[PDB]
Amino acid sequence: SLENVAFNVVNKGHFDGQQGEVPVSIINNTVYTKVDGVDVELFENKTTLPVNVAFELWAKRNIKPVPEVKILNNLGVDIAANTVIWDYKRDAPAHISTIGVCSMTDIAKKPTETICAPLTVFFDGRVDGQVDLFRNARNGVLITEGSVKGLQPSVGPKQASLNGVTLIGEAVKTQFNYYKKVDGVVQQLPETYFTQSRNLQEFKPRSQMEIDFLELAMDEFIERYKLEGYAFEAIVYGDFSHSQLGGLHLLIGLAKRFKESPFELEDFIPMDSTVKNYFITDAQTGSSKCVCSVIDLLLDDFVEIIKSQDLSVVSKVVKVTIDYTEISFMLWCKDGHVETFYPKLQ
Amino acid sequence: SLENVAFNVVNKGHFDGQQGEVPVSIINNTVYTKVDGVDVELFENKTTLPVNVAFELWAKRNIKPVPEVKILNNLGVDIAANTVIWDYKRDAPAHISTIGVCSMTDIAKKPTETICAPLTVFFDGRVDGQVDLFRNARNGVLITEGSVKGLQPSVGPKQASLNGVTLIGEAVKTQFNYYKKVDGVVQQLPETYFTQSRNLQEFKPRSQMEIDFLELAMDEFIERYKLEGYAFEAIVYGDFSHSQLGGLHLLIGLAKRFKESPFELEDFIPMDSTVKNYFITDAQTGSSKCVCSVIDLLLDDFVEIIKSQDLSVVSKVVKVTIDYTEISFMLWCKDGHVETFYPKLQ
Amino acid sequence: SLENVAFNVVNKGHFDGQQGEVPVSIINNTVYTKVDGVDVELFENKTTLPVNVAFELWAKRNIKPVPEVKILNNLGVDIAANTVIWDYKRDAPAHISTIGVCSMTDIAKKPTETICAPLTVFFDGRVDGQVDLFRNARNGVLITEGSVKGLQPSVGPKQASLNGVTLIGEAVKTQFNYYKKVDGVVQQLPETYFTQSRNLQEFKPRSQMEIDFLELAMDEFIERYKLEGYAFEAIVYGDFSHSQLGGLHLLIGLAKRFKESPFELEDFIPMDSTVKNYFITDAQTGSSKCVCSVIDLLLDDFVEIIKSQDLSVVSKVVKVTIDYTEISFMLWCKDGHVETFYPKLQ
Amino acid sequence: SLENVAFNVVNKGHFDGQQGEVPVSIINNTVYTKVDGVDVELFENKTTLPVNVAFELWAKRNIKPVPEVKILNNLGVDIAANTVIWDYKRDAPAHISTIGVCSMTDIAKKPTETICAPLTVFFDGRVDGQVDLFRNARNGVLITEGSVKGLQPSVGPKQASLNGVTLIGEAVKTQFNYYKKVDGVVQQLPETYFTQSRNLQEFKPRSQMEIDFLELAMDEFIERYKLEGYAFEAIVYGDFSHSQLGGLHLLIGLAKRFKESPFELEDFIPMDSTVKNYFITDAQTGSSKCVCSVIDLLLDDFVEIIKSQDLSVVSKVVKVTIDYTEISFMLWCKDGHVETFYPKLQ
Amino acid sequence: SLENVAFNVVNKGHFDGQQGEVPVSIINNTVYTKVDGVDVELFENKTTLPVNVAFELWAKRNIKPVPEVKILNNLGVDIAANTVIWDYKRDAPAHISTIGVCSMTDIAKKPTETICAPLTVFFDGRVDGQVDLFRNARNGVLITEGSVKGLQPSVGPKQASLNGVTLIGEAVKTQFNYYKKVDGVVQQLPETYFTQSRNLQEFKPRSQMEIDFLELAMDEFIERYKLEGYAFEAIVYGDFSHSQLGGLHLLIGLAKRFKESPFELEDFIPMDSTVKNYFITDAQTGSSKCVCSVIDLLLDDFVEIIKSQDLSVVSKVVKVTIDYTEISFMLWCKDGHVETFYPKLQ
RNA sequence: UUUUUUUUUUUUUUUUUUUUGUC
RNA sequence: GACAAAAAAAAAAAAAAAAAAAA
Repeated sequence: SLENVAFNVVNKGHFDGQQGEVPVSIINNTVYTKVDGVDVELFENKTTLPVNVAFELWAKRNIKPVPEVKILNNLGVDIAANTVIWDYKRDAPAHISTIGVCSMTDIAKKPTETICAPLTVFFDGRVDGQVDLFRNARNGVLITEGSVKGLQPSVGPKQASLNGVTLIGEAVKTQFNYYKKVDGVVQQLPETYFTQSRNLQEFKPRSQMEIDFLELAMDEFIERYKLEGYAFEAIVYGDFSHSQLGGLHLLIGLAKRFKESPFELEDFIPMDSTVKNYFITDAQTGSSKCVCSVIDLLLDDFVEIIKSQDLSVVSKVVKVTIDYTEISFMLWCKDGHVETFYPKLQ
Repeated sequence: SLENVAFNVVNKGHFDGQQGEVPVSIINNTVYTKVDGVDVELFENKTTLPVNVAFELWAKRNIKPVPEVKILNNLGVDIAANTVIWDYKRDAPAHISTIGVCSMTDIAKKPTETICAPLTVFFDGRVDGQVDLFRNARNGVLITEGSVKGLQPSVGPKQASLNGVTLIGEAVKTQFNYYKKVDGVVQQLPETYFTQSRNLQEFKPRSQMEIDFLELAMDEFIERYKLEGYAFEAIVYGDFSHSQLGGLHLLIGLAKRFKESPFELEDFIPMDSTVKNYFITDAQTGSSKCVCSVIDLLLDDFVEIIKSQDLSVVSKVVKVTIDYTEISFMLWCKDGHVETFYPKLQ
Repeated sequence: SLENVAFNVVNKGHFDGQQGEVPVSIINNTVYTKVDGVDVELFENKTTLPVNVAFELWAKRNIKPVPEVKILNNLGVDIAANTVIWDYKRDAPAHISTIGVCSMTDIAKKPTETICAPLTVFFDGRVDGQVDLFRNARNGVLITEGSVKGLQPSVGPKQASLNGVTLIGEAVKTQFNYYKKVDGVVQQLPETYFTQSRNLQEFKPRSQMEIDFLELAMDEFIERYKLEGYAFEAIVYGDFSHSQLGGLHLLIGLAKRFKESPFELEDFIPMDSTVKNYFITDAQTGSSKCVCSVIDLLLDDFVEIIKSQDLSVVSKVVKVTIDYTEISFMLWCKDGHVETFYPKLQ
Repeated sequence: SLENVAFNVVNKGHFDGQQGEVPVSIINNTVYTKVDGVDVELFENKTTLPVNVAFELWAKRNIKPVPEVKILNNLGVDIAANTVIWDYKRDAPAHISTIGVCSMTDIAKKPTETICAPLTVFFDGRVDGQVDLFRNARNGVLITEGSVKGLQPSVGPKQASLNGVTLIGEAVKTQFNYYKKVDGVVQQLPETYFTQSRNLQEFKPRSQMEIDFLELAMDEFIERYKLEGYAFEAIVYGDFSHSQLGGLHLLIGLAKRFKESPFELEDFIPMDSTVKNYFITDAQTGSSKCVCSVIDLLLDDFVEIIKSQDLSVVSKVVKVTIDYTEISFMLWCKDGHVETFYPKLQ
Repeated sequence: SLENVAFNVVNKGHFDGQQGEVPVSIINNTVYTKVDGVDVELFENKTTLPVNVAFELWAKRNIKPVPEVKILNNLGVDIAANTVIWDYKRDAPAHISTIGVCSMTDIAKKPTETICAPLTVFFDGRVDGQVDLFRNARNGVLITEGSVKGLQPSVGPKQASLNGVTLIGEAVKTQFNYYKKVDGVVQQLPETYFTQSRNLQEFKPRSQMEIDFLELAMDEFIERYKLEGYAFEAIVYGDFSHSQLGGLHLLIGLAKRFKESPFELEDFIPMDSTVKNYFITDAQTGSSKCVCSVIDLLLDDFVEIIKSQDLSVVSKVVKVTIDYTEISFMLWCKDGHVETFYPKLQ
């Protein structure tokens, strides 16, 4: 019920299943509640769903550490089992349909029904009974804090999404073992790189090489790590001398430039994905690029990727598996040295 | 609850107090329900209240024969006791606040509380325990289908509103005895004339003189009933010779004209009142009046009213109690005969 | 394209697939077009879908004679193949998802895809190649204007919906042969009674018995067709002596009463179904029933139905297959004569 | 008038009572004005009130230093006399009804009428003629910058709300004297502590003890101020060793932690209150608590409160008068030392 | 088309003229697109225009360095030739109508048509053929990065707007030469002072005297630059010692005050103009002023303006040509020394 | 061009408060 | 209670203007 959902929201901040109702008014795609005789806003609908449905889904969202929405999307997840994954980037639920959560969007009460068989149902190993559900499920993705029996585990990213903020859990476990089943057979998830999912204004180095990049300048860092000939001047640091911005395809370079001169990032597609496209405008020099493929890879991982490839090719499409999906990079080289290295099709 | 109210609406047409919930989606000030997997419209909010609040009030409306909203307004009724009076003319509740109906709209759970003392609370004697409540109410208006011990009744209109349809009840009783209390003392309601509240396109004569007026022409009807010198040419029949419409202040004359030549009635104030102002445009002759005060008095009552007047006065304002309120008419007389007779201030 | 769709609407009345664009403005859930410099309304969204999606679906609706939406719902039809069935009762598309019509609501480009396998897809035989598509479809319903080789036809209702006008076609063929498949096995559709789907204010009789019912009185019609003991006086003609309405479960009775004195019908579920529930209030006697099931059966079929029942049972639930679905009735009898016969659960 | 109100807004920033009109357009719950031929936004409605009414109330808001809305709510103030108290926390007026401000929300033109008698009317002593109005008012709350003859003053908080800015006035007077009348009898306001109404990101210590708390470490501050055994480890600083956050019920601790490690606060009830509940999620350690009562008490005041308690009780509910209202604290002790002390019911 | 525009937005960040369509849903004045089965917000309508029209104008906005909209407004620019100038301050197009951009807002396809003759069309010389259009235009404004044969250039501000960022371009040329034609004859633009259009929180000095002001104290800065007797203690530095704020009509003083003590600047006319009116409340001392006309003049330019005045006047309104428009200041000399000097426009 | 009403983020009075300090 | 000085509210004056209405 909407009133019970709002009662739970005002008493605990999220749906806990308690009994009780509060006066609720819906007006202009917003849910208001009456506290001491005066309306107080509870939830603003930023989604395409009806405001009551969106409010009920937001109240029933998962407040435990859950995988980042990009990881779920790259695994082909279409629905979640008895839970709602909230995409805080879009302020909307990550999946259109739900299983046993909201009657208006529910397609089934349990994930074992026929309708959910073709769908890749996401199962949480922290909830009891879900491992057995995943075992009998035709298609599914399972995450566990430990090891499950009879299935080879794939270690996921260290970080996980918690209440809209991504963190490496210390008091809580944010590292999950990923399992996948496709048409009833347990798939072996490939060995892949993982994006750190960091923020521009809150960039914090996670390795010694990142600290070296942020503290010493261009030439010192290039010579220190034997990174000559990989065009690190433009790919990472970026070029701001021409009207059209060049390179700057690594989030660490964007953070380094922001630390000395802040710019504006227009995210014309506000979602969660491995590769993010931004409308970059340099406020200091005036350099701007309409679309700029930005991927937040670990600097050590990006260096290893750029060093593990053959430099004696004019143009080559580079297939790198990142975040359980194949990211394709454009490579341009001349005289045995790299010129540009950016994700394909931008 | 919203879902419970919608379930009651879809299973009974109105809130019957039975348990059960159905999926509900609110969008564009409208309440939709999912029947057979596809949304079905339930209620479109035409009020200023929140959509869910208005829907809950509409579901809990009174489906029993209740007095017309004009009667309650003329008696000074502000809010009703444990019921909702729905004004179908406005498609909105007839009162801003209620008692024990809608949690957001309630000012009290019982009419005995202090906050309801200054308000004239509408009581329904057909509901058990409400007569005693009206006894203990400082201000209130009570209707009863029968006699009341210790109280002198005031017989109201023969017609009442039954789910938006005004009718003279035959299988149900629609004549009520009105009792009014102000500051804890019982008031004697004045002897009153009552409007018939008939519709133009569904006009039905209720007396012999009405049938004579509807069937016979002007001169025969004027001669038979001795209506010479009372300006019935303009007041009732109406004048269509000039660019400005003349008279037409009785709905019987409007019905007679519509029977032979329909016109447009632009009701710029869609509400229930004893005197209704219309923007009349005669489609045949082109005569138009911006404000035409139309009162639905029984022709017997109007004839008695105009015959009880003193004709030897040039200008005189007549205070006659109609629908439990004083309607002031303007009476112009010349040479001992009436020239015009219309409600004041139009 | 939205502009191309609006151009097709303003040049042909519906989407035909022509090339051209017109200026389009969307505001307040409404689509406007600029004709001679002034905005002209094109489509007011009464659905829960986005206004552009709803407008595109409405323009691409089926203008050819199509089965009534109730028939499709009773047959278990979920989505339509390469066509849109517009539900004019709800002013919304009859199915949530389409095939190759609108990119927003599309789940597949052709009905042969795996996603459409579990869904019962409506195939229209008048379109070339749809019969072969239905043959290879696991679940599907096929309607044809003629015979199909190797398939036994099932004659449907004489009437079909033509732009919301349910009618018996003379210049068009409105009778179709119905074929149903579930899990790749052709089912034999049971022999059914068919509702006429007539209007109350436009009602026309389709048989001699209906004409006699309309013109003859109660007792005369009862004794002419040997209808004693079937409670036709209350079941069909209706009872208006008490405050609660009695019977009136056939549209023939509603039409007969509406002819002599009109009432109010409040359709609290404005959808298309075999059994329709109304909030009937009588403006003459004041009789009112909160819910009243009205079925538009032809009088001959209803009389055969009531004469085929066993009268020596106190209370019995009658399973009748009407409009390809089992319509359930309550049969109450006493002393070997019928007392009540109305659709159960109301 | 709406146009005059908008002219006053664009010419002086608030309704000053000037004469003149400007073009005004209302669309999408927003008021726009035409300046130099292009529409300029003036006010976007965040309230449940109509857009024009909310805009008129916002323009006529009190621009002088006024008591915080929590103080007015705790005193039982229901409606302000001849002024609007704007709640910047909710972006909505603090009171539903007004006196002599907005013709739609007026219940009376002067606070002396019978309707305002049962309500607690807020009288501002800095406006002339209001002291006498408070003297004759049945229920009212009066604030004055100085003494009032015959009335015992009650000193209020050092801070006051000035255009949404809570500050301790230096060029303006923000410390008022509070007088309350209930049923025509002057009430003696109880001795109470006052919340400082500080912000998390803009916090500034207001005492030497707070300076030591922010500057010193944990053990040094605990030992210097003799605060061992009062559970300052979890009550104040907070615990992050578990997945569930512990304590942190004072804004002093939130400020101290945010200084070293910023985190997320989701205000699920965005209103002004003495005790605030937050959806605190620690971004560094991952510790999150569903609800956390945070009160902005002065550290010296809280030390006195916790040292005035009786430690030899297992479980005890502490009644403390803060901001003219009784704040209920839950006290847990073991072995004669405090274990957990948070506001009750959270 | 709408879907083609959304395709261009999601693929390039703005309309580039690429062919292709993406599914689009418009709901609640917001344009959503479906990628990977989930709706993603592309544009939220902040305008008074229709949502689709506003979205297509936003996509076709000028992504090149363009003059600040205040400059265009002061020059009498009414429309733009084959381009859209976006007011990022209002989040709306800078002009009501367009030329060759949006069929909903077009009044002509080319600036040479009759309807655009009375309007001063803004021509961008960087686009091929626009200069020759400006020569043949009756009324228009032309900006070029270089010289124009036979015309006299009028350079504007060293800064320009690039995707909502006001910057002095280094990798791009942001200095333009302005040409104006009225009634078919070229006009000589007067010598003007230019506002720096700097931000409060990003403020950076552009001269040595500005650095001295931001670093030195009040007395030393006044004594070094011989600014005694011109009331720089109040006009620029401000007087936060009374209930009403004193002076503070230069953004440099606002930035200096904000550096040491943050405050609030309520902009009740959120547009782009030479003189900005603010409802400033000092969060430290409590000094507030309803209207604070703040001009972003260079400190050297302001000093020259205030030193070029005649001090032997009781009061005078002086016309200073700033940003190609005549800004009126209020000089308030008294005994031959300035008491206040503030802009009065807006 | 000649009025009227209103306004302007300056100063000076005039009151009415209130705040002090002294008696 | 006077007294001196604050601050506030409400008035008036000093001087240049602005909007609308008239003229």
